[PDB]
Amino acid sequence: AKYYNEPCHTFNEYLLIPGLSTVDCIPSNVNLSTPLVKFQKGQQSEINLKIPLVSAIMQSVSGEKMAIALAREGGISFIFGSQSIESQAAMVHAVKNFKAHNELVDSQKRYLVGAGINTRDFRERVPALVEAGADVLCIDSSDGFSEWQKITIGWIREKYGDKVKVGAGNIVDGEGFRYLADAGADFIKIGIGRGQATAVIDVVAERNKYFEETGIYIPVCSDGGIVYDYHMTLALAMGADFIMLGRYFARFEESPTRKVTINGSVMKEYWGEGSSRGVDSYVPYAGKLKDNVEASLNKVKSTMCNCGALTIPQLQSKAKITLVSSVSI
Amino acid sequence: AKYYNEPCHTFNEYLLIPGLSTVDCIPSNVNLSTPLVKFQKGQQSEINLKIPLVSAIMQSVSGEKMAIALAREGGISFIFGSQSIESQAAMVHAVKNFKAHNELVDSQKRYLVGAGINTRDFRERVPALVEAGADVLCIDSSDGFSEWQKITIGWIREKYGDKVKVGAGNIVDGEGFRYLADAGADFIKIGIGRGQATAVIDVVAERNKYFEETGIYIPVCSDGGIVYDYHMTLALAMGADFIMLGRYFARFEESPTRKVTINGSVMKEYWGEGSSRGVDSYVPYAGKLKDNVEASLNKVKSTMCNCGALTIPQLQSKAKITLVSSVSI
Amino acid sequence: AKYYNEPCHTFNEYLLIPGLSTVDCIPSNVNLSTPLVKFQKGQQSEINLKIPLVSAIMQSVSGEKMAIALAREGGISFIFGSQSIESQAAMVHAVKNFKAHNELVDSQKRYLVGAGINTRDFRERVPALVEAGADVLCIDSSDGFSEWQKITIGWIREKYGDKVKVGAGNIVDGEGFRYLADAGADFIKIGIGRGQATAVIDVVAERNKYFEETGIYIPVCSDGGIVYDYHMTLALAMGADFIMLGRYFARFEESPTRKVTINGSVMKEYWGEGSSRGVDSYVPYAGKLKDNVEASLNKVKSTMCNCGALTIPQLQSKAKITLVSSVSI
Amino acid sequence: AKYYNEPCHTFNEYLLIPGLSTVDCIPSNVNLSTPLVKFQKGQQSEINLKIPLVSAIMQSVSGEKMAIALAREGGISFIFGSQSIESQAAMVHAVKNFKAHNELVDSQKRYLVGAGINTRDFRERVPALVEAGADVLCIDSSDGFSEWQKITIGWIREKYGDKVKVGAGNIVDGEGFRYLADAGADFIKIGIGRGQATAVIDVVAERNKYFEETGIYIPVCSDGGIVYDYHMTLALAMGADFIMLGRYFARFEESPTRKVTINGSVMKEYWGEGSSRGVDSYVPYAGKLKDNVEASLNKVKSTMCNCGALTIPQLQSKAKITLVSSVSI
Repeated sequence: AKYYNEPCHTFNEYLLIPGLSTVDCIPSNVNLSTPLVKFQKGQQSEINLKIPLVSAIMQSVSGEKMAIALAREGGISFIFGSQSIESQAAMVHAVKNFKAHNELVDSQKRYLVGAGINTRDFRERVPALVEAGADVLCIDSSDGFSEWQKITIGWIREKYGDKVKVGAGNIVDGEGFRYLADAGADFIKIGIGRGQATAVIDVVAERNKYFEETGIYIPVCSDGGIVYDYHMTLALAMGADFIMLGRYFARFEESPTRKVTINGSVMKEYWGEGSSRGVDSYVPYAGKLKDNVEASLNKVKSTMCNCGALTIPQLQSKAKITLVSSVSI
Repeated sequence: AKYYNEPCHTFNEYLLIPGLSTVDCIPSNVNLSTPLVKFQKGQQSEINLKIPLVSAIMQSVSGEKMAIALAREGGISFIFGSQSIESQAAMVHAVKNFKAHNELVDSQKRYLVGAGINTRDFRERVPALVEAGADVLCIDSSDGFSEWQKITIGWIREKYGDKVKVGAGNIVDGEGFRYLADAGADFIKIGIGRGQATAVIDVVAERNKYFEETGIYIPVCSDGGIVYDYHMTLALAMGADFIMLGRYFARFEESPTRKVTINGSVMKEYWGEGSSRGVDSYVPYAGKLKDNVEASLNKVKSTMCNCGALTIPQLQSKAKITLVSSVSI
Repeated sequence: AKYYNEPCHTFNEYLLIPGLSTVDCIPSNVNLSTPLVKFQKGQQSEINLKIPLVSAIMQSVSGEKMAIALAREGGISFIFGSQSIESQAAMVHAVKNFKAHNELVDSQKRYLVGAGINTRDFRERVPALVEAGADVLCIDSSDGFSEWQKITIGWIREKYGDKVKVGAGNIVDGEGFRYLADAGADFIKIGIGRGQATAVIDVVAERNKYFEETGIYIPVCSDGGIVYDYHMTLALAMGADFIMLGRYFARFEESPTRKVTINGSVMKEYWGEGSSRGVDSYVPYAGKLKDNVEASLNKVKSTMCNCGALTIPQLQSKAKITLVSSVSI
Repeated sequence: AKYYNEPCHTFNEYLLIPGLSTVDCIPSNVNLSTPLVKFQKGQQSEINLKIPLVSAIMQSVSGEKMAIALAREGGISFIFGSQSIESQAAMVHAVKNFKAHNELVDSQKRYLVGAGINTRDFRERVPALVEAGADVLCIDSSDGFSEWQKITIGWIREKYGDKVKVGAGNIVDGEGFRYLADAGADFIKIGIGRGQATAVIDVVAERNKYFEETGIYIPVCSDGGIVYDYHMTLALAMGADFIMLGRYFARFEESPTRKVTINGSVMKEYWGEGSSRGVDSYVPYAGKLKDNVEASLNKVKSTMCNCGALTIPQLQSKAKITLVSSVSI
C-alpha cells in the first residue's frame, strides 16, 4: 500500500489572512471572469465565464429554467444526462433558442449551455447534443480515473477534433488529473476519497506543473464540499477556476423540483443522482437565483479585496492561507 | 518505559484514493480468494478461502448452522471452545458430516470448519477436535503474546507436526507477531492496546520483513474493529489476508442466538465471551447470511476496482491510503 | 497561494506552567501598569495605563459613564464613533470636564479618554475630538491592513505631528503590523482570519523585531477572544501590552444599554457594531464595574506570582507557555 | 515567553501495548511495594508501601478511620491539616495508638500515618505532629514551586535533620522537581498548568537525571487525574512510584463524610479543600475500602502481567506506551 503523511483537510479548517487593501479595491471593481476550457500559453480561453459558478449535473438542479437564469448572470448549467437522449437534447435546444447584464452568450447572442454525458451511450448521445446546440459537455462520474473516460474523450476527438469541448473526471489527486489531461479533457472536475481542500490543493499543484511542462493550461472545477460563501472564496484562492454546486441552486425558484410547504416552511425537493429516484430530502426555498447569487458574489468580492485582489488570478497568487486548529472549530 | 511517536489510528481515519480503473475491472471479475495458513515461497497455501470473511470464536455467533452457511459462501467458522470438549467436537462432527457455489469444501467434498481452543485443556481438547474432523484450530485469547501460546503450539507440533493447522494470538505489534511466528503459528490474529488500523499496518510490515527473511508467508487476520463494509476493504488493502467478525454475523438467521421482538423491531441476542453468560445486548436482525454477505462483498469488489485491483494481492500493492483529519470526521 | 504549516490556536489551547515564586510576590505587590502609546529606547511612554484593560469602541459598551468608571480604576475607554461627530465630541467633553485610587488622570487632573474614528470623516471628526479634549484616538476597523489607515494616520501627522496619538488597525500577522508601524500608528490592535493566540504571538514577534531594528517600541492590543480571566493573563504573557474587551464591560451598571429582567434574570442589552442596530442579544448583569474588575485583576496578579512575575514585562519574559491537547479540552 | 512544542496529554490518550507474559506471571505473584521516601544508591527506602495508593490530604477523605483502613491494606493516609493543630495531632495519635495482611506498620507494630502541613504554622504544627507520632509529613499546596516550600523544609532539616520525613510540592515540570529536590524534599508530588501524563513523564525524566547525577533516588507521586484503574497502571508505568487519590477514597464507608440517600441512590459528601466549606458535591457510595482497593489492584496486577512485569520497577522499564488519536477517543 502507499501511505500519505499529512491527513486531508476540509474547507472548514482554513482561513484567509488579510493582505494589503488599496483604495482602488472595492467590490464594484472586482472582476470574476474565469476560463472554462483549456488553452495554451499566449491565448485566451475560447469560453470564459463571467462568474465562477456552474450548476451541478443533476435532475433536481440543472433544467432549462435554471440554465437560462444562470446564463443570464454569467454562469453556465450542465443539463442532466440522467434522462433520455431525446429529452436532454430538447432541453439543450430550448435554452439555445429561448430568445424569440453579465449574460453568458454566444456569437448569435444565444445563452450558453452545457450537457452531462456518460461513458456508455456517448456514441448516440454526443451527436444529438452537438446538433441541439450544446456549447460544452461534461462526463458525469464520481470516479473519473478510468479507461472509460479516456475512451469517451478519444471518440469525441476522433469524430470532432477540438471542435467539441468535453469536461471530465472527478479525480482527487495529481495522478488522476494527469491521466485525464493527457486523455484530452478541456477542463477537469475535482471532488470525491479525499477532503475537498487537500484534493484541490494537490490537483492545482499538478495542473501548474503540467502548464509549465506543456504550455497548456487546463481549468479545474471544485465540485461540492462548499457549505458557505467563504468556502467559495477559499476554493478559488486555492487554485480552482470555477465551482460546481448542487444543493445551493436547488433552493431557487428556477430549479426543476417542487416547492413543498411543510408546516410553515416552504421547501424544495432535492434528491441525489444515485437515489432510488443517494438521498431524497428538502432544501429551504430561497427565492429567485439572481438575488441569491448576487448576495453570495458580493461577499466574495469583499473578501477578495481584504486579500488585495481585483481578479481571481490575483487572488490565487496573493492569498495567504492558514490552517485552523481542531479546537478552534 | 518505551514511547511511540505517532498515535494509533482507527479505520475511520482512513480513505482509499482511487487508482486507474481498466475496462476489464468489473465486480464480477474480482477474485476474493485468500490463503488461510502459512506456506513458503513458490507454493500455494494448503487452504485458501473463497471470501476473506471468517466468523468469530463466540457462543453468540459460531455454531453449526453458522459454520455450514458460511462455508457454503466460501468462508469458514471457528466453532466456539467455550463449551465442553464433547459438545464442541460434536458440533465439528455435525458440520463435517452434514452432507448426507463458492463452497469451501475438502477432498471428500465436506464443508470446512475451524475450532477455537484454549491454552489449558489443549491436551484433551485438541485430539478430540482432530478426531472429530476439525480442519483448522485457533487459540482463542485477547493477548496471545505469552509463553502459554508457545507451549500449546509446541505440544501440537510435537504430537502432530505440520499436519494440524493452528492459528494463534491476538497481538498488536511486530514483536508479538514475530514471537508467534517463531513459535510455529500457521496464521496470526491481530487486534486488541492499539488502534486497529495501526496494529494491522505494523504487524503486516513485520510479516513482510519475516517473509523476506525466511521465505515463509504467514497470513494475518484482522479481528474486530470493522464498523462498515468500507472498513473491510481498508483492512485488506492495509495487508490483512482475511477478517474475523462477531457482531456482523450475530445478526443473521444462522447465528445460534434467539430472535427477540422488541416493540416492532426484531433483534437477536449477542453477548461477549467475557460476559457473565463482557456485554449482553442485541443486534438488529438482518435475515439470512447469504444475502447480506453478498451485499457486502459486492461493495468491496467495486471499491477494489476503483483502486484498479482484481485480486486482494493487487489491492495490497496498488492501494493509495490517506489519513483523514479529525475535523473531517 | 501562500500556505502556513502550523494551524492557529485559540487561548483555550494554552496553559502557563508555574515558575519560582519568591516570598515577596504577593498580589498586593504586583504592578499592572502598561504603556499605551509608542516611545523610543531610553524613554517612557507619554501615557501609561494603571491596569491593562480598555473598553471596546462600541455603542453598547463605551459611553461617558463607562469612560469615567474605567478611568477611575486605571483603564481607558474609547467612546464609540458610530454616532454623529457632535455627539461623540460632546461625550468626550463630558468625561474631560466631569470633575466639577488608580485613577488615570492628566496634567489638569482630568480623567483620560479615547475616541474611535473611521477612515472617512476623519477630516471633520478628528479636529472636533481634539478640540473636545480626546487624549487618544483609535481607527475602528476589523481589517486595518489597508491604504485607508495609512492615509488617515498620514493626514493626522501632517496636521498635528506627534501631538495627536492615533491607534490603528486590527491586523493578525507581522506583515500587517509592519505596515501600520511604518504608517505611524502609536499602538496597534490585533484580532480578526486567525486564532487569537497565534495572531498575538506572531505580531508580538514582529513588534520585537521592529523594536530591535528601529529602537521604537509600539504597544500592541489584543482585541477580543478573551473568554475568561485566565485568558487575560495569557494574552499579556504572550506579549500584548493591554487588552480590549466588549462583552466583559457591557454587563456592568455603567454600560450605556438597558437592563432587562427576563423571567428572574436581570440582563443587559448587547449588540455588535455591524448589527442592524452583527448580533443583538443580552449579557448577564454583573453590577458595578469596580467590583468586577477588582475580582478579575486579583486573579491575574495571583497567576502572575505563580509565574514569579511582579510586573507585566517580567511576566512576558518569564512565562512558560505550553499547548494543550485537543482531547485535554 | 518560553514556548513548548508538543502539547501536553492526559492519561486517556495513552495505551499500554502488551509485552511477553511468562508462565510465572500471575496476579498472585505480582509485588506492589514501592518506596515512599528518598534513599541513596545501594540502600532501600526507610519506608516502603505495600500498595502504591495513598489518600489525599483532604477533609472529605483523610480522617482517622480512613488512615487505619488504608494502612491495614498496605497504603498510607495523610491526615488533613485544614483543621486546628490540636485536632490534627489528636487524629495522628488516635491512629498510632489504635491497637489496644499487608498492614503498613512500624517497629512497635503500630499503623503508619502521614499528616499534611502548610507553609505558615509549621513552627507550631510540625513539633505537635512529630510528638503525636506522625510517620511522614507532606506540604499541602497546589503550586509548590516557591520559596515558601524551601523555607519550611529548611526549618525542619535544621530542627530535626533527616529524622523527620517531609514530602513536598505539586510541581509539573523538571525545573520544579529539581528545585524541591535540592531543597531537601523526601518525595515530590506531581500535578497541577499541565496535562497529568506529560507532567509525570517530564518530572520522572528529571528525577532519573537527578539520580544519575547525585546517586539519590527521590520517589514521585502522581496526585490526581486518575479516572479509571487503567490510569493507575499507566501512572506507575510512566515512572510514578505511588499515586494520591481523593474522590476514589471519598466513596468508601471509612471516609469522614456523611452518607446521603438521594432518591434511591446512596451517596457520600465530597468537597474540595478550596471550597467554601472548590466544589461540594457527592460521590457514589462504594462500601468498605478493602473490597474496592482489592478489585482495583487485582486489575493492575493483571495488566502488569500483560506487560510482563512482576514488580513496579520492572513495569517501568518494560512498559511500551503509545499515544492514541483524538478520534480514537
